[PDB]
Amino acid sequence: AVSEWTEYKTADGKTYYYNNRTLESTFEKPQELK
Repeated sequence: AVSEWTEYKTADGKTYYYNNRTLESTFEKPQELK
């Protein structure tokens, strides 16, 4: 499927998903991402 949620993981131990829906990197794992 098309991943509109991009996986960015910083060594700090934070996975921030960058999406063009809010133009925002969210630290909440997308509930639709499966």
